[PDB]
Amino acid sequence: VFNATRFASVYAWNRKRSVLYNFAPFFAFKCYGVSPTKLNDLVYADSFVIRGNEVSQIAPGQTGNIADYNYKLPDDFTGCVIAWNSNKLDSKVGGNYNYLYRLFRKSNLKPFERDISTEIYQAGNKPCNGVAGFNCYFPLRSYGFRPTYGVGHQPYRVVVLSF
Amino acid sequence: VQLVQSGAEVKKPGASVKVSCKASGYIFSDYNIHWVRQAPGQGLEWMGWISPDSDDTNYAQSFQGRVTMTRDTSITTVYMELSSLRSDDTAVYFCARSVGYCSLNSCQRWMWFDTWGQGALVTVSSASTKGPSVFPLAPSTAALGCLVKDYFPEPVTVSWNSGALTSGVHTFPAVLQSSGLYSLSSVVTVPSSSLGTQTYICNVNHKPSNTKVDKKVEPKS
Amino acid sequence: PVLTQPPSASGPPGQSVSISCSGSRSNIGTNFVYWYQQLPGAAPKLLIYKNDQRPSGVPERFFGSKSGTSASLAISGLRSEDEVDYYCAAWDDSLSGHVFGAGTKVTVLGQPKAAPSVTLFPPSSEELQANKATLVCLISDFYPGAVTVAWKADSSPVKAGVETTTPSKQSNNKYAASSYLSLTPEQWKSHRSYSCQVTHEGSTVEKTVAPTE
Repeated sequence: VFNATRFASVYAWNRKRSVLYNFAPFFAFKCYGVSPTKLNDLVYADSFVIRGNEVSQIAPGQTGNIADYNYKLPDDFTGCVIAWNSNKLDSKVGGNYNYLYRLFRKSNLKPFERDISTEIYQAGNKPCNGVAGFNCYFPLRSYGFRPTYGVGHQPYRVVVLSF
Repeated sequence: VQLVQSGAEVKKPGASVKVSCKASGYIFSDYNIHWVRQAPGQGLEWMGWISPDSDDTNYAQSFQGRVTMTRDTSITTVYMELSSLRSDDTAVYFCARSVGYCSLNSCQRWMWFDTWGQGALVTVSSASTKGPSVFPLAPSTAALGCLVKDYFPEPVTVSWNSGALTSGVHTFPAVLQSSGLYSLSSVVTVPSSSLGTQTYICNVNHKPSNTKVDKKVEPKS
Repeated sequence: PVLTQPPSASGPPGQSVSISCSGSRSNIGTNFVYWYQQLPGAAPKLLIYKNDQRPSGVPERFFGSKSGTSASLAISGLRSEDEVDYYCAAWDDSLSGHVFGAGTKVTVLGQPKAAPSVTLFPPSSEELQANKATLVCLISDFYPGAVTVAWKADSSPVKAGVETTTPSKQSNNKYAASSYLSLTPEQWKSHRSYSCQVTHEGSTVEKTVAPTE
């Protein structure tokens, strides 16, 4: 799960049913209920990629954009999340359009639930069955990655260890 | 960014094609290489793309089990294999670089072909090559020329007195007969007085068979 | 499920010309559409992307927009460069492959009418030993380049053995083509005379050849 060459987008994430400190330095290694001094004295694998601004959105019970539309943790949680840098692996010149996210949806999701659909969103009164012009937009939008981006826009590969 | 394709060669049906293009002046691993064909007469047509960091060769539904596409990342080339080519596949072929890079299927909304290499077309028909023959044409101003038939493959050039008389020289289009061969004509227009003191010699050539027959034309009285 | 569009649009210089492109459910109105300009006999390049955007170096006079399941492209200013073929390119999800248009030809709106010139070249003596007889007939200096060449043998028209070439582009804004004939060497003396004529602008030009020079 950690050394996979291909990582899926956040809207359609992978679900997969030792020592973890032999990797790169970690931007966000925090845990809830259990501590890293208690995990070694102690399972699902859900992984996706998140831009550097909203890495803090992956948290139990807080609102936002990716934490309300794509993947969000319930208020009660015992597992935790590991975030780590990926700039020379998944960012390259010209952009990386493999990593999508969903922006528009009818309502927020149930916990631990994913949605893969390209039904065109409706934001008005006239029913747009298949026309994504004005007042009707495509759900999935892509956010590329270039080496000219700053410290808050790198694609951070991330994974949660649900217990 | 610069993309160079190979030349055009003769391919008898049932044989394979060697079409490829290289990448120069930029990082080859961070850009997809789509292929686009174009038969003369109608619009463009899509083939498939190469992800130059893995082995992902997606094709169209129509030519899913027909084409063969192979990456050779050592000398930054992209090879392509079509065996048993048919008469409808006579087309010019382009390889193009798309901005960005994706390997999924629901990622092509932001993919357009930025730069294009020059095309390389393929051939058909069982004619391998035949030695061209130049035939005399008598006058009947004045007009005289020399006709060549059963030449293959294209192109074949004509030149009059090593290009000394290029005024009035018209390069007629080639013709395709029912036998599958080609015939070419080239004539020059001259006035009605200077014929016997100007021996007009048309020099023809054929590069693959390396045959170039220079022939005099005699007026008939 | 292919894109459809008019094959050719013509306009006078002074105002713009509009190119329309209509698509299916999975071609236009669910995904972006791009416009490609093809130089004659070369590699086409991007002219419109992202439905309102252009690369640097493209002049600020090319306009494109879409409203429903169809898209429109407008070109303002037509003097010496935009007389080329345009293509409507978009992504398809139903076929899961890139799809293109048929091809739009743009023509702007002083050449005088010219009568065609035809010379029926007699056969030579070298073809006698080759067991072949091909009659050569050339046409040139005619406008427009839309002609039909017919062969008349004695007292009846002939259809078998005709060869017709597409008119080509000259250096003086002129079109020219050529016509041949498959014939046995014995049949050359077997007829009274052979005729090569062409229908151009309502003018049929008659040339006759005789085996006795």
